[PDB]
Amino acid sequence: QFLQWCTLQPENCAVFTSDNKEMFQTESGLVVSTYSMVANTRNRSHDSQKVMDFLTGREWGFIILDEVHVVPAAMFRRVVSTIAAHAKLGLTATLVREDDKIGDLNFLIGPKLYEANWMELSQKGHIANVQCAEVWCPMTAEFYQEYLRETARKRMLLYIMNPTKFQACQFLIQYHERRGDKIIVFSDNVYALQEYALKMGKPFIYGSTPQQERMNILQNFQYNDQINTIFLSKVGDTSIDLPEATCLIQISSHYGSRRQEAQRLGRILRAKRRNDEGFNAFFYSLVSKDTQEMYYSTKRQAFLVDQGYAFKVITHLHGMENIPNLAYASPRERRELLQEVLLKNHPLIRKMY
Amino acid sequence: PRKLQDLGLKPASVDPATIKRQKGKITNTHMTGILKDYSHR
Amino acid sequence: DRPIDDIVKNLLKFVVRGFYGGSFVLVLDAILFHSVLAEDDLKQLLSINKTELGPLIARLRSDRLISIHKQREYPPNSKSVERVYYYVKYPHAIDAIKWKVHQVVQRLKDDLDKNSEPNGYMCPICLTKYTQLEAVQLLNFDRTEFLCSLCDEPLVEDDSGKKNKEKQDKLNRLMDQIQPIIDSLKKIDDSRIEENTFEIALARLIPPQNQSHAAYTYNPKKGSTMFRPGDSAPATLHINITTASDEVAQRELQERQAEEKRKQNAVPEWHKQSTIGKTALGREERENEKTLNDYYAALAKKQALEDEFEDV
Ligand SMILES: [Mg+2]
Ligand SMILES: [Zn+2]
Repeated sequence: QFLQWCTLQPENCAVFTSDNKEMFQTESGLVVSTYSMVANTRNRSHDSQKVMDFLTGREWGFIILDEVHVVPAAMFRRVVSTIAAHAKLGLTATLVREDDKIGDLNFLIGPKLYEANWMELSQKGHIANVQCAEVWCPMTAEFYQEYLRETARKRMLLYIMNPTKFQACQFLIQYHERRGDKIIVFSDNVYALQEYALKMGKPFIYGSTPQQERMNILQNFQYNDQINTIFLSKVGDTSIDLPEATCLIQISSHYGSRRQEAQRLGRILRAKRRNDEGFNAFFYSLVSKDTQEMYYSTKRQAFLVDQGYAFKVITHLHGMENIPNLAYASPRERRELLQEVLLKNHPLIRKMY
Repeated sequence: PRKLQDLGLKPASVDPATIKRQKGKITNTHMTGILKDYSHR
Repeated sequence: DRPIDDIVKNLLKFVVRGFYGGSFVLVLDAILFHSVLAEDDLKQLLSINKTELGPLIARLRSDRLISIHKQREYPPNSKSVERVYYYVKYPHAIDAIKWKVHQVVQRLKDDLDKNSEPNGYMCPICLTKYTQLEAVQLLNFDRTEFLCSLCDEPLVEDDSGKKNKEKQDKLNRLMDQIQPIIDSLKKIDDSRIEENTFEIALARLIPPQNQSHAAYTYNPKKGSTMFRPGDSAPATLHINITTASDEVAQRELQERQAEEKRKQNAVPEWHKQSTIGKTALGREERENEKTLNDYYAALAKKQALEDEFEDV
């Protein structure tokens, strides 16, 4: 982005990530790094130690803290002190955190200069319009019974994998794919993410993924017409730009965090065709009824409501029964899945061997 | 050609000596033969 | 053939006809009429033997008016043989012609200068030439005759005194006879000639015979880093006429495309209406025309082999 929008010559740019660690030797240059590679204290490798000294030795003139809602954490804030700079800027769409550390930003980087409305930019064509929805997938009788007895930590996996959610996700994916839409399916739970992906034969990304493979998946999802949908995870929650993505679904969630909902919605707020007549992006939220998920769902969209977004309750998807094949339509498969998820908890002697 | 170029005659040839004769562990693999390499745009 | 190619060809023809014998004209004209021409084909075209084609090819090769190319050939039903091809490398021939023209004129000019100098001397017995300066240190004690050193005999004045005019006459003749070469070289310098190669020459080939044994093809070996000395040189348009019936058909297609585009953007059903009460989701004129035509007709009367291939 830096190269494309301004005349920054490539020679003066050095990217300090886990892959490459070379630093610009020209008098004045640019360093784009990450907190994990700059906030570490105990164990730095030899290759990454020279670079850190290079960063610390020079007196920088400007620091850009992208996603500044994470700088007041226990250790990330240390970088703001170690790195010498005369100007500090913070860029974040959401300025909220569960703890009380948000106010700490005042003495770390300074006050809040400017804020912008969401609906104002939406009606001016700068960001896309989204019809937020919340689908109520009533838990099937068989699964629900176990939800009563099981403890809190396993109950989560139980109400994330109810078959009705599989059917709703499968119906929506097929319906929107026919509409020529690029869909993203978020899930903070990795086991469900893999199960959904392998069941629907679609690529997925999660934390264990090497940087290149997820990059290859991202590029394919952007330009390959056959791969219309992917399956992201908590890694893609923020700061990943997909101008082609238009629809968005989520099957799991990180409890009551209001920010993750907004950051996830951001993936589709920049859809390319956000100015053609009548276009409306989509953000679905599949939640199991009569479960603790509704408690978190009504709580994790309290920030979008303040901005102006309104969630619409969808009890039933019209035309969902006539779809040819639905996952776990027979009780046999439902029973099999229930147990499957329930069970989740002398150099010469060298020749001898 | 060099000898012709010393007498002031344009040589229609050149000395042939000047003819310069010119990662690891993957995550998802159920997409075995689907991912086309769109590396550049 | 480019216009300059004709100029080069004419220059070669003039040089061969004027500065080489008769059979030389035949050999070079054969491979100027044709492009690269195999030795066997060259023999068959002129009906001369190997012992007679040898001297001709050798001399035309020493002067670089003809280039040679040897390559291994593998006939499908015979022992592999090495074939020899002959062609013309125009940059090479022109340089040889230019150098030789310059040298011949220079030699005659120098001979004119030398012949205009004092005569000299020679000894009749030992046939040793003495210059004017060298003879002046051998004259006898009487200062009457120049004596030789080896023979101790009087010296005799040398010749070349009268040739002062003949050598100038020779130069006057040569520049008149060699005029076309100078005129052709001037035009060649203005243009830029491309260096020729066996493969390049094959593009202008006129086959000599119906069933020549030599395969006039250049299939270079694969990944061969070997370099030999002096073997390198520097859509469809479719139109469619649209009739009136086709125009309305095209309009219908355009309307259908617009309808499909509108659908792609329209909102789904569940987002349209509030779905609370609905159940939860889960598993005859023709005769008239004729009588008119007859009526008007009455009026007007009243008034008056298996291989790999692709598709291109
Ligand atoms: Mg950003
Ligand atoms: Zn003598």
